[PDB]
Order: sequence, then C-alpha cells, then structure tokens
Amino acid sequence: VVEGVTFVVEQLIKQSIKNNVAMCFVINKLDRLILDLKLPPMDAYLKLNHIIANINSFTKGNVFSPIDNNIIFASTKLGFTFTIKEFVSYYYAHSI
Amino acid sequence: DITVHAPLLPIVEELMKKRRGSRIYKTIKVAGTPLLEVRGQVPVIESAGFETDLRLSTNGLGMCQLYFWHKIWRKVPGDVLDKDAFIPKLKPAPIN
Amino acid sequence: SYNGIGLKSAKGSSTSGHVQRSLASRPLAVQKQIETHM
Amino acid sequence: QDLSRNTLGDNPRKLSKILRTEYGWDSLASRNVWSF
Amino acid sequence: PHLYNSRPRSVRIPWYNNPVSCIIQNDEEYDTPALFFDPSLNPIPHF
Amino acid sequence: DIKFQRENWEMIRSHVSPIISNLTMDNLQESHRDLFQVNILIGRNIICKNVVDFTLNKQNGRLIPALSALIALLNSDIPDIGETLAKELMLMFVQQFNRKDYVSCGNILQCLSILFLYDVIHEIVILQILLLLLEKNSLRLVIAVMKICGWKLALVSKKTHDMIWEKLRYILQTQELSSTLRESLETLFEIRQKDYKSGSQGLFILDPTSYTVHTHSYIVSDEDEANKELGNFEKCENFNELTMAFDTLRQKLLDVEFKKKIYLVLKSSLSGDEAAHKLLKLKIANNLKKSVVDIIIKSSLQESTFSKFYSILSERMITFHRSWQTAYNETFEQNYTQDIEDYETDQLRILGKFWGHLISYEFLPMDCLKIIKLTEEESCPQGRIFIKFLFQELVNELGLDELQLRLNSSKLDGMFPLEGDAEHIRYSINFFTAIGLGLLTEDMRSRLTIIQE
Amino acid sequence: TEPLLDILVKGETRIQNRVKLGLNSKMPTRFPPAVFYTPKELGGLGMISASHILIPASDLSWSKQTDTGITHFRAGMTHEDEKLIPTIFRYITTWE
Repeated sequence: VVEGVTFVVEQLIKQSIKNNVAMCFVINKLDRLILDLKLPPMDAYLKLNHIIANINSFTKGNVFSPIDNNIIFASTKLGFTFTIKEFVSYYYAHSI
Repeated sequence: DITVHAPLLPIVEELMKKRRGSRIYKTIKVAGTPLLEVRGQVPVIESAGFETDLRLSTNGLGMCQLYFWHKIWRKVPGDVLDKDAFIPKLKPAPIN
Repeated sequence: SYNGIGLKSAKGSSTSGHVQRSLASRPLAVQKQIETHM
Repeated sequence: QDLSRNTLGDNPRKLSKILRTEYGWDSLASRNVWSF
Repeated sequence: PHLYNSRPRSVRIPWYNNPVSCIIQNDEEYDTPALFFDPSLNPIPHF
Repeated sequence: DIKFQRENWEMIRSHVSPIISNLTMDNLQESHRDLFQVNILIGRNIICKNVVDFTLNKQNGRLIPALSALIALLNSDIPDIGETLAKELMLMFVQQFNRKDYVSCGNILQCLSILFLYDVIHEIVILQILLLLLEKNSLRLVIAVMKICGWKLALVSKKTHDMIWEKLRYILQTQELSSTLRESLETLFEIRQKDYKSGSQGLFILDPTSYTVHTHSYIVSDEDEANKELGNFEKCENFNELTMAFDTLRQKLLDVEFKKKIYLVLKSSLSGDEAAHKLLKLKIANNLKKSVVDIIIKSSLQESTFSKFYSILSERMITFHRSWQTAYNETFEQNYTQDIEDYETDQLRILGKFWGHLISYEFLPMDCLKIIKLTEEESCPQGRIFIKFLFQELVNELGLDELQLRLNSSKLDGMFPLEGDAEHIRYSINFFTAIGLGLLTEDMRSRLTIIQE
Repeated sequence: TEPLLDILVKGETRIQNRVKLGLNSKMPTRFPPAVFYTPKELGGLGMISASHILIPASDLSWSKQTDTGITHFRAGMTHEDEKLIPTIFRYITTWE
C-alpha cells in the first residue's frame, strides 16, 4: 500500500502484458495504513482508490477493481488475505 | 528510482549533483505517505556504491533501485582521438 | 584502516594511529568519391 | 529507440514499407537492407 | 564484501535492506486522536 | 483659528504623499522616520486614507510587505493608528469582497496576514476573515492567508486550525477544482510538510527592534460600514498639548601569543605540506592572515639561508583559498614598499629568492612586479639588490627564453620602458646588464638608439 | 623517507620508555613533554625531538605503484598535554 504503483510495478505490468499472461493484483500490507501511517479509514479508502486507479492507468484495456475480484487485499505479516466476494460469503451472505 | 522521506529531498539532489552525469527528471508525491518517489538517471560507471551513499546520507530514511531495462546509451564527453588530453594518475579525470 | 589509509593497528606503532586528511592537498582524391557516388 | 525494443513501425516488402513510411528512408536504401 | 574486496576470507553476508519506515507518531498530548492525517503525509488528490 | 488647523492637516496631507508612494523594502525605515517630521499624532487618519486608496487601486502585489512593516513601526509608538487601521483594512476587505474584486482582496489579505505575522493584529481579525471566506467558498484567498500566516494560528488557536486543514484536505481529496487552485492547494500542503515557516514574505527581521508593537482587536460582523470621508480635516481640541506630546515623542524617537603559536607551528613541522596543514587547520580569520604571512616572511628571514620549506608552505596556502593569495600579494607589496629599507644584504638575498621562486611557478602573477619602478631616484640600493636576487632566481628557474616570453607578456613598463626618457631607459639597461641579464635589454637598447638619433 | 620517520618515532618512544621503566611506571599522564624536553639546567633531561611530527600517510597500493603525494597525515608522538614541541630538522641547514 505504502509505495504503491512504482515504476518497477509499471514495468512488471508492461512485461506481463507483453508475455500474454493474466494479471492479478495483490494489494499487500494493509496494516501499514492502520498501524504505521495511522490513517483514518476514509483516507485509507481514498489511498486504495489512488492505488487501483494507478493500476488501471497501465493495464491498457483491461479493468481492475475489487468487485471484479482481480484485486486482493492482504497483510501477509498478520496472516490474512481477502476479496469482497470472500468477505460477503463468510459474513453477509447468510443475512440477506 | 529513489524512495525517500520528503524533507530529505535536498540530500538526494545534492548526491545527484555530486555524482557525475546524474540527473533527476521527475518527483512523485507518494499519496497518503511521507515519501517521495524520485525518478532519475546515473551512468553505470558512476553507479558504484550509489545505494550505500544514498542510504548513509539519508540515515536509512531513503532507498533506491538501479535498473537498465530501458536501454539508454549516451555519448561520453570529449573526443576519443584527442591525443594530448590530460588524464591524472589517481584522481578521477576531468570531463573533457 | 579506513578508505585505504592508516596503520594495520595502532598496537606496536608507538602512536595513537590518528589519521587526518591534509588540507594542503583542395579536397583529397578519396573525398571526391562520395561526390561521385551521389 | 524502436530497434532497441526489437520493434519497427522480417518480410522484405513489409520491412521496406515501414522503412519508407515511419523512418522516412529512400526507397533504394529501404530495399537495400541486408541485415539488422 | 564479496564485490569490493579481492580476498574476503571469513566474511559474513550482511542483511541487505528493510522497507522504508513510515511509522507516524502522535505528537500531541490529548487533542490528536489515535488515527489522524499527520502533516508529514502527502495528500490524496485523485477523484 | 480653524483655518490654521485645516492647513496643518493639509500640509501633512501633501507632505506624506511621496513618503508613502515610494514605499519599497529598501526604505521602510527612511519613510518611518520621515513621517514623524510632521504631526501625524494629531493628523492620524491621513495615512489611513492613503493606505485604503493604495490597497484598492494601485496593484502593489510585491510592495504590500513594506506597508505592513510601516504600520508596524507606527504602532510601535502611536498605537491609535494600529487601532484604527485594523478597522480600515477589515472594512476595505468586506467592501471589495462584495464588489467581487479579487485583486484588491488579495492586496488587503496580504496586508492583514503580515500584520498578524507581526503583533499588530489580534487573531480574531484573521478568524473573522476566514469565517467570511469559508462561508462563500472563496478558497483561492484561503490559500493565500493560510500560506502567509497559518503557523501563527497553529500556535495560537490549534483547535480550530485542525478544522481548517481538515476542510482543505477534504476539498483537495473530494472536489473537482481548477488546476491553478489545485496546484496552489498542493504547494500549500507541501509547505506544511517541509518548512511551515517558509511563507515569510513579511520581514520578521524587524522583530527585535520593533518589539514595542501591540495587537488590536475588532469584530466586522457587526453592522458597521466604511467611514470613507474620515481622511478630510476634522477639528482638534487640546491641539497644543497634543502638539507638545508629538514633539516630545519625536525628540525621543529621532598579539604576541598569536605570533608565538604561528612560529611554533613552523618550527614543529618536518615538511612545508605539514606546516601548511597545521596552519590551515587553525581556521585563521581574514584580518589575521596578513599578520600570519608577515610572520612566515620574518621567520624565513631569521634562517641562515633560503629554504624550499617556506616556498612549499606559501604555495599550499595560496592555492587553498583566494584570501591567502590576496594576503601574499599585499605582503609582497608591503615588503618592497615599506620594510626592505631596513633589511641587510643576506636577508634581501633570502627575500629575493623566496618571491622570485613564488613568481617563477606562477603562484604570484608576473603583474605584481609592476610595483617596481626602476630609476636612480624612484628606487633604492636595497631595493635594487633585492630586484637583482629576484631576477637571478627567475633566470635560474625559467631560463632566459621563458623569462623573456613572460616579461614581454606582462607589460612591466616600470622597469622595461620604451616611451620614457632616454636617461630612464639607459638606467634600466645599465641595471639589467650589470646583474648579468643583458640579453633582455636588446629591445629597449634598440629603441634607445632610435630616440637618440 | 617515511620508514625512517616511523623508526624515529618508535626509537624516541623507547628512549622515553627507558626513563619510565626506570621509574617503574609507563603511565603517560605522569610524564608530560616538559619532563623530557626541558633543558638540563632547568632540571629536565634535555632531549631533542624528531618524533612529534605528523607522519605522511597514503594509500599503500597507490604508493607502491606511483607517487601518491601527501594526501593524509598520521599522528606521531602525542601527549594529552598537547604542546607544539619543535623538531631538530627545522634548525639544520639542508645540504642543497
């Protein structure tokens, strides 16, 4: 999350598009918004939006967003990953 | 590609002035963080110990990556056929 | 030793081994062949 | 900058077409390419 | 040590790097809550 | 009776006009002192009318700091002018804001903000401004006031300051904006990030001397309107007592140890490089450098012979920084001009070899020999044998070829004349042939034949 | 002749050490330079010094290969009572 889409990420996207492989993006270290940077949650949502918009700037035609589950949120230090589909499956699907 | 805390940009640009032929082209304000992403160039012959100088001068609040996937080749100053140019024995040579 | 300067050790040197930097320191024929080639 | 990336714009007519077009070569030199 | 020395006998490999620290600290006594947008941070202009 | 008071008003009104109109930062002190040549203490509102006219009409975008300093300097002793001008500027703002005149609003806030950077204005004035600005979403002005004086609010009134920065961040994060305004917001945030004090266009340098300032407070949300006719003459009671108050306020306002250390550096050093390093590590002040070079000369002269130690020492210092080079130049001048008069022949031999050595390797330029002017009366015998040993050292190092090339280049007319008197040229030829450098004389010898016949 | 300067420094130190071990104590603070270098008629030993110089120092490899020049200085004999003791060399006229 912190450094986000750097130039190294840009070239990795470009090489992935060249190599004819399906891209999928893991946005890792979400704890660093919560604990390190201590952002309030609205600003963290805006941060994630800035990241995902930057991803979409280099994936030429293909669109990436969490509701398409091409984005995964993660904190591999604290042992978790999730997608929107996963979270609603576990904790909201039973209540609608 | 240099990632550094924003108030320490003067040190980074001073280092990029000390090294020969190095230039800074763009500064990215990394949103929602205290960091800047500083994009520039340095010749490979001038690159020895660049990472160590940058990390020590910034007290560990800066880090950099050096890469050659964009294959930039540039003219060295001076003339190769200049027979009587001054070349020191131990100091690094002047530009011409 | 630091930056290639100084003793192996101050031990046995009879000195402190302190180091300090010194502040005191008309055309030719072959040329016409391009003109022919044009 | 294009050939650095192994790209232009090995068939002779196609290569001569793009040499004539994008890189502005004379047709004579465009067909007289012998290796990249 | 193995690049810049000709005979690195008995050296040990150093730890290379850690990611750059971005631990914001709450300076103020009471008026600043636990979660806040510190002045050091760049804004987020995208919309 | 009253006509005299009206004239006393109007003479100020005419007098002050160039004192105000020429205001730039070079002259805030001059304009401050000059304004007290006349009784502004009774004629208070005259300057205030000029300020409101100036800020409205005259597009003083880079000049408003000088005005802000001038009112601060007036408030330092006559605070009635501050007390009023607070109102005068606030009423200027609210009117021009209602006229949608952005440029004059810029002028009025640039003033008021610097007047809060100085302790002329109370924080409520700026907060009554910021209330007005945010209730009509005039953000581009908010950037100006926050940039110029925001840190003062951060210290005085932090609890509200967090809410101002919160709303600005919300704006930049969530709202569609003109790119000029967006860039202004981004630079404002950069200023808060890096160096928040960097908005100081206002000359806070005046704070130690202007310390007698004091803040004034006002509320413009009440139903006031600008008393724009107050600049004209109004009758004064207690006029003579206030005149005496004004006049009284005006008349109120209107060696051996250093030598020892240097000598012991020289005597402790094996090599001239070591001596130079030991001297350069002392960080000798610029007024003392000349004395250090005098000590180096005198110590070199107490020796039995010349030594390359003193040459090397001098060269290393001359090349370290230009101040040493200038010191050595003026020491050569000082030696030849003053104190060779009382040096014996062997010490002159040492001096000649020393300076000639420094001239040979071009640490002293050849142009420095222009001080020598060589006639029987213009020179002295000690000087003449000093020149002998100097040129002898020059010949020994360079050889007559390279020496003659440099002497031709350097235009040393004082000792190699061509246009002078025949006796003058003859004397120069006799000197140079006597010391054994006769081959240098050939050009001026030939010219001597021409001027004789 | 830098090896001779090293040998000189060691020799003067050992000569002083003979005196110190005569007094069963090598401790520096007991024996300031005034004890050794004060002349005899003032009750000192009247030693003449060559070892309180700075010794020229240089990169060993570069010095093996070419004339490095004096880039750095080693400390010779030093005492906490820092005094600028003169050298014998400054009072002898050189042979040239």
